[PDB]
Amino acid sequence: SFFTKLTAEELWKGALAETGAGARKGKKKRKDLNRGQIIGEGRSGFLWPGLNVPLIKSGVVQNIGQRSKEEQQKVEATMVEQREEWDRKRKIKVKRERGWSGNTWGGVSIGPPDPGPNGETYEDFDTRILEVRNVFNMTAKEGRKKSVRVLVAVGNGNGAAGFAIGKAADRGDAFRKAKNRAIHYLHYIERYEGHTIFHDISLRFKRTQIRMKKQPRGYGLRCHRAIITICRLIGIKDMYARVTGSMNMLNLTRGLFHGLARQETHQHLADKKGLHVVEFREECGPLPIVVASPHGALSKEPEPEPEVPDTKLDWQDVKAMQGLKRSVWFNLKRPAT
Amino acid sequence: NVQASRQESYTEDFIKKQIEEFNIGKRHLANMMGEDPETFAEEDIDRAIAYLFPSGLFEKRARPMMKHPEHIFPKQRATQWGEDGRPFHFLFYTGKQSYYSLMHDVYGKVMQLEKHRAESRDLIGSRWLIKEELEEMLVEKLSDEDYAQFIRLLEKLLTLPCGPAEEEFVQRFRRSVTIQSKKQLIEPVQYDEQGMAFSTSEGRRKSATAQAVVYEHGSGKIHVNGVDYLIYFPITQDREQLMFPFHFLDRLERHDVTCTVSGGGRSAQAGAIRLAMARALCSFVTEDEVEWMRQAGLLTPDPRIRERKKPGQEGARRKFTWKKR
Amino acid sequence: SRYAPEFREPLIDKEYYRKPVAELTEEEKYDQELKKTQFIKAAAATETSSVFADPVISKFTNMMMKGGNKVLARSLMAQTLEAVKRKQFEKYRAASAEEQATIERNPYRIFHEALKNCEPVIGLVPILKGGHFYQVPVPLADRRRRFLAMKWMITECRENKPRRTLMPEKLSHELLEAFHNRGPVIKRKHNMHKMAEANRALAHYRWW
Amino acid sequence: NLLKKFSIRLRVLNGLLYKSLTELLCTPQVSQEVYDLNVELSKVSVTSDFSACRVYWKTGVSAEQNKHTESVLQRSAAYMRHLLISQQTLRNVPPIVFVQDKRDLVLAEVDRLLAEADFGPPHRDASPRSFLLG
Amino acid sequence: KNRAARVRVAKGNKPVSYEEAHAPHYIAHRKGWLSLHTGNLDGEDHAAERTLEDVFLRKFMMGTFPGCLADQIVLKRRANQVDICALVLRQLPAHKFYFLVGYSETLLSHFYKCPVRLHLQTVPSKVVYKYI
RNA sequence: UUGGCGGUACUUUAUAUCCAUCUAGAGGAGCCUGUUCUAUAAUCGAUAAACCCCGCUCUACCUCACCAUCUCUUGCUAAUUCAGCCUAUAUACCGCCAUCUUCAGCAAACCCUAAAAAGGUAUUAAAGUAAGCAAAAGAAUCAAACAUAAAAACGUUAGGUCAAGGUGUAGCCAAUGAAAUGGGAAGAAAUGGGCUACAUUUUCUUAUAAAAGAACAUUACUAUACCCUUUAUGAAACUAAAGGACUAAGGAGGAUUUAGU
Ligand SMILES: [K+]
Ligand SMILES: [Mg+2]
Ligand SMILES: [Mg+2]
Ligand SMILES: [Mg+2]
Ligand SMILES: [Mg+2]
Ligand SMILES: [Mg+2]
Ligand SMILES: [Mg+2]
Ligand SMILES: [Mg+2]
Ligand SMILES: [Mg+2]
Ligand SMILES: [Mg+2]
Ligand SMILES: [Mg+2]
Repeated sequence: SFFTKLTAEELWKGALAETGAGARKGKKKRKDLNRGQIIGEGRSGFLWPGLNVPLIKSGVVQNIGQRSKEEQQKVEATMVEQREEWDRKRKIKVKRERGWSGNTWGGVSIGPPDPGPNGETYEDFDTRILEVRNVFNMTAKEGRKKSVRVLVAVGNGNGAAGFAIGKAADRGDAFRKAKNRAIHYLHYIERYEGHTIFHDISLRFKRTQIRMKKQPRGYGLRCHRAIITICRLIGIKDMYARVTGSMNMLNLTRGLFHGLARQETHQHLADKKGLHVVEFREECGPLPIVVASPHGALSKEPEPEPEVPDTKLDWQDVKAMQGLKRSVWFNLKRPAT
Repeated sequence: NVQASRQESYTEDFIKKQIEEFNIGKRHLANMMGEDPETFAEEDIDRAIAYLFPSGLFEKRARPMMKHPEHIFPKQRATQWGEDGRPFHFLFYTGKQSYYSLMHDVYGKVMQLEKHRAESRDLIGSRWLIKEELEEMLVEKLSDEDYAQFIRLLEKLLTLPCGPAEEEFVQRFRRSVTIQSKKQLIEPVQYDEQGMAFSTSEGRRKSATAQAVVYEHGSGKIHVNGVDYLIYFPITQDREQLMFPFHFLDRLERHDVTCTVSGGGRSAQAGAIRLAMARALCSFVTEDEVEWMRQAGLLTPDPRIRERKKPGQEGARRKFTWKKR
Repeated sequence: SRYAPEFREPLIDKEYYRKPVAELTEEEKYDQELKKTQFIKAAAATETSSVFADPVISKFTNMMMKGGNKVLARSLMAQTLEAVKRKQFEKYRAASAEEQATIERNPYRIFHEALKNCEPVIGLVPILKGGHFYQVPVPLADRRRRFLAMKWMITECRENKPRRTLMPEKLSHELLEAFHNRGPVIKRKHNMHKMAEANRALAHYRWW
Repeated sequence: NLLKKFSIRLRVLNGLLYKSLTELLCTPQVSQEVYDLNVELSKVSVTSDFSACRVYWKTGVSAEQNKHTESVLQRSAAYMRHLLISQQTLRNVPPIVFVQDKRDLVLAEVDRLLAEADFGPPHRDASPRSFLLG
Repeated sequence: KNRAARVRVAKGNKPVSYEEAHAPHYIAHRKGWLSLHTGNLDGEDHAAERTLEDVFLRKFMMGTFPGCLADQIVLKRRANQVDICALVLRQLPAHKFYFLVGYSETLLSHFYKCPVRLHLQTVPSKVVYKYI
């Protein structure tokens, strides 16, 4: 009967069975059947002037007509091809880049942060993921509620970078919250000549030790995969780092920014001590290179040079220079970073 | 960042355009109804809209309206700073510039009265404005703690010596208390062709309705529906109910009543007459007596009426038996 | 209720309103002035200023009424008073001058003094402790004590009477027999008191 | 440091707790105020779980006297629990709660009325797989 | 819980229209009736026939204007005239509406033997009363 | 660090409710009706609270989905190797609901934290904020109130319903489909609900619930049963009503339970 026929929305609602007792506490896919239908087109192949064909053709007011059996079979086959092509389009997708692995979110770009209150675009900033946790708690809504905690980092590759944590029930929301929060906590990291840190940095943040080293050009980033991601956002091109103790991602991000943002530039050192800062490169011979001169008054008392320094040395650093064999894993051939 | 539409807020440019369309709307609505645009008013507009767009929706907020933008649009949506971004009021950054600007003025008045140095009941039968009324004057949302603090400050002002300026100020926040006098409204005293005085009043008990016609001078002859009262009311309790109004005022055998009761049963018809007689007898008694009648229940209509039966249960309150488990 | 809680019970005392203003206690005087700005409930159909209206007798009528048959219940009470007045007139006329003095012929005074004679001071409420039903002596309020006297009368007459006798003839014979402190209702009162004396020691087991 | 620092069996526990708390309230050991209240104890009822301990004290006629007695008794109930653990009456004692018992007033009432009575004559969603594809 | 004609709450992202937002108990209070005939008035006949004709007229207009209806249609019967008032989205070209109006009117006048007119108000997009 | 339940039995709390108080009932007899059981060749579903005069505001045929027997094979439609299908899964669902419930919560987007597994209050105020959903308000019961209706989010019970209808998956197409005829029975049985009576505040008669005249224990009260007639509906009386007699039991109903402010 014509009176027992229901609309498409109600037919798919029942068939999909998305809202149900099984679905909530524990595959059918929806389709649109009006996608390719052109108003005025039927199986019989009639041609309706003003609906599915031109109302006037070559100055002639058209009249009703019907397509031949051969012509209609072509049109039916053509639509079948277009439907089959549409299915192929659904399968096709533009592959985006993986991160540190193929099934992990760490290292994956998610674009720039959203515009600001007064149209402050951040197209020059890139966002990278560092950790994605799917944690479940115990709330009455589901008995065991769902939560997604996302740590992200942002940077323009020109010295400005920041990190934030975003939490939500949906992963997409946790990305937006973290991504837009980090733009409000931008550290500025001082780079020596735009490619490396000004000096060696050793620090302990909670139980995570980081040990960074200043390196010459062309050395590349030989660091923990998370440090490489952040260093690219900061703009550091050449550095070495070692991480020991706990590998907590948050302590490494907090510890990294803590150490990189508390480093002393050469210009600062000249002012603190009042002396010239001179540089000696082995590829330039004995030529002294003046990299920073005190802003105010140059002193005349030479800095005390002890016969034997009391510096606290790391066994790991010294061990190499003592002739001790390194591990089989050290200084392996790796892709360019 | 959600699909829910962004907060819809109105600028001064927007409301200004909404007031030009309303002004042009009136000139058209006036031309439709054949009235003069100059004199056309808010009252005529509302009447015209009701004729041209008849709606029988019970809730009147859902009916068609052509009102002035000030009424419909929330008033607390006006620009609070200029082009250069400098707010207009020095207390803008408090978030309650109007509440605190008022608390600033009242605290300054209090200080001058206390520094500079009779009965305080200049106004009687008045109340402090309720929070809803205050929020309207300030045009900003207030909390319950904010209202309590404002009243305590206004009270302190009254305690102190108050010049005529202060009395006018506190008057702004004093609203006349409703004077609903529960005093019976005496009926007129008409005159018959014979010239005798008589008053009439209606009464309703359950589904019964009565229309009594008490006469100032009589021997106690009560006629119900053109019949005597001993005949019409063979039950003793029904006659006693007719005796209650007169017996109370010691006026038995002094009035002649003619009643017409239609509807209800025997008891409901006697009660309907009792109220109708008590209300008509008011015109022939002193005001002190009328209050004595009101305080004995003789002048209050009885609101008790049969309640509807409910679906799924035997009666109005009776429930179907809870089947033995 | 269809009356909001602000409504006041009506006062239908004729003399109270007509008393001189000075004769009224200031507490009563205050209530009158307060009531002028308040709402009063309409008087009930059975509430009148009649001088013959007795609240106790009106209450006894309602406790005999069945299914809203007030005419029949009032008729039974009216016939009862008449049956008691006619029974005392017979005895009064058939008695010597000395006996005539004591005989009481007012039915309203025989009814009130009869009921009062059937009111129990103490009561027994049935409780369960330790898997058995232990009742305990209780002190009865003025309302519970009055209700029990009326209920016991309306129950002796309704049940323990011959099939052909009528309630105006059984109730009259019980009000008069109770009025002399010899009826069965009085015995019911004695039993209730007697049971309490037996259980006086075990009053401890009350929690209310 | 300091700021951070600061059937048959129930019959035996109910009776003994009553036997001991009566002694604590017969002297100023708890407090002089508690001594002056001259409080009497109807009974002690310990719950089955032992979460709390009910102490029924014979209420009086005056509401003001009872309201004051309640406040003073409750404030000292925590200290009273300490005294029973310290004297080694019971190793573990539940939080003592003080409950009223107005039966004593009723008990006197019955005798008065009874005497006057007339007896009468005798995974895929979580993973980036969907995202990476596009 | 009552499930009848209620668009249930989502998480603030479902755009319901004025008609959809209001549950049945607001009928005659906040929202009116989509069909207005004299067949349900007291002592009037042919309620069954008017109700059946409406059901068909609603299914016919949906199919004839598929995906072009912004809201439910409003049916107005005066004398023997039937009037169909529909809010239609501006998806189709203008001339296509002139065809569907001429077709749907003529077809429905020869099916129910009454004068039928179609009144179309075009909206730029569905009007959202609230987001639920 | 949280969530839970354990014996949360403790203090306040319920409000026609847990006990108490009050009124009329149920529990006994007779019937009416649903269910279970027995049972029949002979539906199905509901079946603790939240089933049991339930889907049915309604089964003599029809209704009908059941059973026996006989018959039809492109078998409702414009077309279709198609029509049709009350065939299985309500544990695939839509739809419409029960329930806690007139319970009070559900809370998106922002902001803050010496890192956050989470938390975010102080009013003589100390980091929270500006918006929704429910409640409230509003409207209905045709003045006014009150009351009653209606309203009551998210979850709980894979709660109920493939047999209102639609529908996913699987199954039948000379049969699990279509049609015709005749049947779909009963109780030394249990139980739920309703109805009537058991009487004197009653029975009958006239009025009318006023009053009066009679009856008033062996059939006086008391049969909506069985049986006997007439009548209404219908093609069909197997139905209903009205009389007629026949009249049996019942004498106010154990523990226990229902409703009412
Ligand atoms: K369902
Ligand atoms: Mg892989
Ligand atoms: Mg009833
Ligand atoms: Mg089932
Ligand atoms: Mg049949
Ligand atoms: Mg058949
Ligand atoms: Mg079949
Ligand atoms: Mg209202
Ligand atoms: Mg509401
Ligand atoms: Mg078959
Ligand atoms: Mg016939």
